[PDB]
Amino acid sequence: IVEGSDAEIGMSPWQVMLFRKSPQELLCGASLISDRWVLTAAHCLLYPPWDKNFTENDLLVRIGKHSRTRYERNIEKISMLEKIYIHPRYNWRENLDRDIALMKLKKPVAFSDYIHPVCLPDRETAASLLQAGYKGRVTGWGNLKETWGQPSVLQVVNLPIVERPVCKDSTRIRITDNMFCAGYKPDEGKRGDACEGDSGGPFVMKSPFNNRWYQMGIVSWGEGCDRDGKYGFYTHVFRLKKWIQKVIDQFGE
Amino acid sequence: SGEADCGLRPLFEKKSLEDKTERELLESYIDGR
Amino acid sequence: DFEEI
Repeated sequence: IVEGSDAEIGMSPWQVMLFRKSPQELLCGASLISDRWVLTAAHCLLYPPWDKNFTENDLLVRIGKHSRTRYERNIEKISMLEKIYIHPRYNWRENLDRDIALMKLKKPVAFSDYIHPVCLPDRETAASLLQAGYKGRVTGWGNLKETWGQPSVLQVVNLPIVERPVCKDSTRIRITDNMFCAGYKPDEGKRGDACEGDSGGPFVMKSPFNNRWYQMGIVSWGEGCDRDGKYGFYTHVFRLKKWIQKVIDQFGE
Repeated sequence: SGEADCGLRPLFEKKSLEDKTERELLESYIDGR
Repeated sequence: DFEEI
């Protein structure tokens, strides 16, 4: 996160840390959608051009974290993945089209004041809040600078959804209906963005109708971090909802 | 649309406490509920 | 960087 702020305690209880067993390292963000399911960007697991292809094995999930680095002695819960499921038509070859994946925890995790699942939007919910101008919230432990550190604590930023045309005109990469971009316009003089190391984290919105937090997007890709005339791109969760319903109903909690 | 008790934070919604920047989100949804 | 887990 660039131009963000430290998260408050218990501000984003569904935030999950994708952690590398060895070398022990922070891979990506993720999110808790129930006591046995985690949502992340498919590219955090599999990305052939960079020779990345992680297994259930190579991984650990840290839930209830605040501090990026310290082992949060009686607050965080670490888990093991029983299974990994990637979107069959995830396009790593060209544009990260359908940058989504589900992780099913070996064993169910218990809710506490620091660990709580985020809701998935319904058609109605998606419709009314996914509008250019409406502000969403992004969290991560990613780059603070495009290039310049790494935060001590979970960072947060509120960013407005941007109309598709502007999205499209900001890059040479091909956008699809499963993506949405967000950030401020250079004129709007207000800044901020997600950045490398922020992927798989959640883009969330609080419904004004029932005042529940919903996950609308997944941090996916960008060009640089916080540059004028550029936007962050997010996986369109509502759009991949059927796929999600499907794996959960097929082999899960 | 999520879990069940999904999206209600134990330290915020649940005790009726608002986070320091949630109001910014709400006013953009051309001011909340 | 990381602390012992």
